[PDB]
Amino acid sequence: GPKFPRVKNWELGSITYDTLCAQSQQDGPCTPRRCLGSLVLPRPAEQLLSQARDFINQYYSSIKRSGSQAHEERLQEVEAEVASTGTYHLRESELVFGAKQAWRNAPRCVGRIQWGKLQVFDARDCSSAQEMFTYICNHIKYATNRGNLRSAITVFPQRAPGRGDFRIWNSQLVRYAGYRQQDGSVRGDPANVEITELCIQHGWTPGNGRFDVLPLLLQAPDEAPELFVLPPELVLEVPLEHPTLEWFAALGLRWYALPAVSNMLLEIGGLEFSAAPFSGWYMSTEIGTRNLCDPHRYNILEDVAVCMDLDTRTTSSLWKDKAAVEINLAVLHSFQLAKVTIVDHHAATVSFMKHLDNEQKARGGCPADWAWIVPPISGSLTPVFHQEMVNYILSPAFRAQPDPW
Amino acid sequence: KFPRVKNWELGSITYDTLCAQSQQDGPCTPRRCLGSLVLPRKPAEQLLSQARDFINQYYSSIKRSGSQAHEERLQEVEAEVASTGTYHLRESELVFGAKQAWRNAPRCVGRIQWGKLQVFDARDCSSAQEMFTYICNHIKYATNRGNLRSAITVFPQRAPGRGDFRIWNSQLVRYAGYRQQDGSVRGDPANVEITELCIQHGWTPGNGRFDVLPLLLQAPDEAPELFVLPPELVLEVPLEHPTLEWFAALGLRWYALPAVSNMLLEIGGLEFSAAPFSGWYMSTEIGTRNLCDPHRYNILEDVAVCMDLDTRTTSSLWKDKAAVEINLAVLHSFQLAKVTIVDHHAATVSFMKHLDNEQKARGGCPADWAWIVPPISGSLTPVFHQEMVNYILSPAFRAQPDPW
Ligand code: HEM
Ligand code: HEM
Ligand SMILES: Cc1ccnc(CCCCCO[C@H]2CNC[C@H]2Cc2cc(C)cc(N)n2)c1
Ligand SMILES: Cc1ccnc(CCCCCO[C@H]2CNC[C@H]2Cc2cc(C)cc(N)n2)c1
Ligand SMILES: C[C@H](O)[C@H](O)[C@H]1CNc2nc(N)[nH]c(=O)c2N1
Ligand SMILES: C[C@H](O)[C@H](O)[C@H]1CNc2nc(N)[nH]c(=O)c2N1
Ligand SMILES: [Zn+2]
Repeated sequence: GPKFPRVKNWELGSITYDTLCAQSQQDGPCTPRRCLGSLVLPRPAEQLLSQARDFINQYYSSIKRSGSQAHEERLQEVEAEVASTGTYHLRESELVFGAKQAWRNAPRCVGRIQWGKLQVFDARDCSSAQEMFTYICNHIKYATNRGNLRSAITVFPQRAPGRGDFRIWNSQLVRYAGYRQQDGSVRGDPANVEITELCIQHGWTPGNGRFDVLPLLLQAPDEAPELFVLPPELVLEVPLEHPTLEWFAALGLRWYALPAVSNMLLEIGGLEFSAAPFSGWYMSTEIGTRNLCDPHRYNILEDVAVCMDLDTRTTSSLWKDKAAVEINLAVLHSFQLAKVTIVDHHAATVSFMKHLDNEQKARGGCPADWAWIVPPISGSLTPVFHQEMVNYILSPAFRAQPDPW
Repeated sequence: KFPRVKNWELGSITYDTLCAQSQQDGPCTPRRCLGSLVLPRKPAEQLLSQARDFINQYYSSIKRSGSQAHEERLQEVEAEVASTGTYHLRESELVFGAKQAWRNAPRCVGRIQWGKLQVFDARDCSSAQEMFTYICNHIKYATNRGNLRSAITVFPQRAPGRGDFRIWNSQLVRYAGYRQQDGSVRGDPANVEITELCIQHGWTPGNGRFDVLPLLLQAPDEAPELFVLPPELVLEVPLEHPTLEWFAALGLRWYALPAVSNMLLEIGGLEFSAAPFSGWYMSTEIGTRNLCDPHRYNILEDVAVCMDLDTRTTSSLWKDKAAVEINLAVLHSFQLAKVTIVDHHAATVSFMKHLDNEQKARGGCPADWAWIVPPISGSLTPVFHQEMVNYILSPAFRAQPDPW
């Protein structure tokens, strides 16, 4: 056959070959000796120009003018700018294209069928921590849209030679506090202990609830971060109830509507946007399985199993499985009742299969990380489990970056 | 570079140094990871060095590393390869090698049991009839009236001249799958091809959902022969549900003994083309994959209807809820029948202990995350949150071509 990886779907028997991976210019962590695919984080003028030329080429292909005069002129303009200043700057429409392409390129995202529909807010004029806050509030308002969620990204100024970065210190725009107790346990979300403590070091008066919304720590170049409280009316939340287990509401659980990642670096043509928060909507398992049932998160499985009167003293009762299903159902039901956009893991994986087919035809492949794409409950009940995937790094890309402190 | 390996639930970290012992490349490269692929597309001196490496493993295992016996065994192996192009294992080495092949299998969640393996040496087998006798004794031994005991039977090694000893069936117990002119399948769609090969070689088919297939057994360079397993040797479990009474009416069942019969066992460069092995099931293999895969028995919808679930929308989680009850029924039914089984929580907890044992013993453990994490409730098991490094060590179990 072809000398490109063969990719099989074992449910349907169908075969594709991934040719897109040939475009990867960046190595992942695997070698012929050992696969490191399951690791969460596996650990310059000529170089900038070559990433920039590549990206400008991607742009001109996307608008079907490769080899055109406007294409050759832009290339020259980019080399001249880099030549005389050591950097360059994107056109508005280049940034929109690059932001969408980073999403389309993200191997860990099951929601990529939506990739073409992203509102890009250009905030490259931002010059202060206070203005970042305004931009972020506008982002949250637009994206939340009273529950009819819309995908969006706001892009703050790029990294610059010798000047400090724009950074949002919080990992997400909405995060529940995690308060360390004298006995060593945690009230609230244990994922957020560090950010919670940093907010308190920077003058935040802490609450003491399990769902206290954190303030934002926003950092403009070469300044200490400044603390900003989100007006509560901007943060849509959904109290959790279950459709037939009437006691579930009494548990006082809730989650926020807007999933907005704020700690990732957006890379386009070698340019680095260190503050570029992006948002979409939730797949129900993120809330109902990971955030609520991880042992190191809210860890509510046993509490729910006891309310359901399950035998929690033995693994073979499948008490964990039964409780998790009911908690996932509660999440779906509560978001539906509240008219807030959410997608269940069956619908989301079906839509990703459609995405894979669309991308096979458009680009000859789709970079995908199987362990991240397969949902954390009911894996083999979803079509993606039976689908082989090829994982590789394309650019434009969203990348993890070190914490600013 | 030795990988750092993190558990994200506990925050603990190890470094895998065992991977440096790998002499066999997987499908990944720095440009793209192919870890999710089920089978990626992939002389005396080379046999001699695999042979020496293996003999060293063995003498080290019995602590007699560097002894008279060690050096004379290396000379024997060398003398034999130099003269004949091949060599032969002593039974004690075979037993060590088979256990090590299991220990090394990255897709196996059950490896806490790796030291406890009954090895039947069947290298004095010269006919399909003889293979059948050995397979029947394996089944009787391993089944043990429901108190399942792990075992492997090792038939004669591949030899340069001639055809292989092979068991054509992928497991020793398989249900027939009867294709219909109208395309559909009665029975197990995984076994349509093997069912058809059996008929073509003379089997009189049944017409039920759970007809146990005969074995097609092949001695070198001969047509395969058909053998019907005595019904008494094949322990089966009727499936019922502890509370839902209609569930038994579905007429469902599964066999006790998972015995894989199509993999090649490689020890010291020698290759055992027929070396069936068995343990016991993890319940999700039956309750989730075999019964709920859409390309297997595909019973989710039927169960969901029996439960009166709302089937018209994904967001009712009807699939999830039905899958759970089906898994519960498998566990309940094996327990009631006193047939060994392990649930996915207990199995993954045992595998975590195994990882720790292996860290102390060998400085790592090769494991394939996609296979170790169960197909329901992944993140509810400890293995979901555990980083894993995958690589090929020898001795090994490998896939091999179908013999037809
Ligand atoms: C429109 C609805 C969307 C859905 C349902 C969705 C779904 C998901 C899910 C379920 C994950 C896994 C997260 C986890 O396990 O913690 C994820 C990861 C991700 N998605 Fe999305 N996605 C959406 C939109 C977006 C958008 C708009 C972007 C960027 C513009 C994006 C970029 C990402 C990235 C970069 C990751 C990886 C995050 C990381 O590694 O930390 N996705 N997506
Ligand atoms: C003692 C109880 C055992 C349990 C509970 C167990 C569990 C499992 C499970 C759940 C799988 C994945 C199977 C699938 O998804 O279809 C598996 C695969 C495997 N196990 Fe075991 N195991 C056991 C014993 C053994 C033994 C005795 C051997 C060999 C001597 C072995 C070697 C393997 C191999 C080679 C695979 C991979 C099969 C393939 O790639 O086709 N295991 N094990
Ligand atoms: C836009 C959208 C749509 C739906 N869901 C989301 C939320 C994604 C949350 C991502 C959280 O990922 C974090 C927490 N768990 C694994 C870890 C992965 C990771 C690790 C690190 C060091 C950095 C990073 N950016 N991402 C976002
Ligand atoms: C000892 C033991 C304990 C518990 N379970 C088992 C049964 C294992 C059945 C494995 C069958 O695997 C088959 C069917 N699904 C993926 C596929 C992997 C595979 C594919 C191919 C071509 C060959 C092969 N050997 N293995 C055996
Ligand atoms: C160790 C393992 O890589 C890790 O727990 C991964 C597995 N798959 C995941 N998949 C998603 N979508 N999100 C995650 O946080 C994780 N965690
Ligand atoms: C494509 C994917 O690798 C394939 O469906 C794998 C996933 N994980 C698995 N895990 C186990 N234990 N058994 C399997 O057959 C599979 N199938
Ligand atoms: Zn890999």
